[PDB]
Amino acid sequence: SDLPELFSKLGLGKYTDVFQQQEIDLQTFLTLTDQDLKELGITTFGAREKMLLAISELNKN
Ligand SMILES: [Zn+2]
Repeated sequence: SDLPELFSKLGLGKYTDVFQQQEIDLQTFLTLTDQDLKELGITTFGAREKMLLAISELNKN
């Protein structure tokens, strides 16, 4: 029930190792913004859009 599972649901599975290698845990991921994601190196626009949408959803009750 963690970041690897989430990414698999979003079709972002190939990015799981990027975040793991950068020591990004689920809690930290859920605090990220678009600027942070670009700074993190997620250049692929679509991957970034899906991540932000997931972040958005998990911050809503
Ligand atoms: Zn947009």
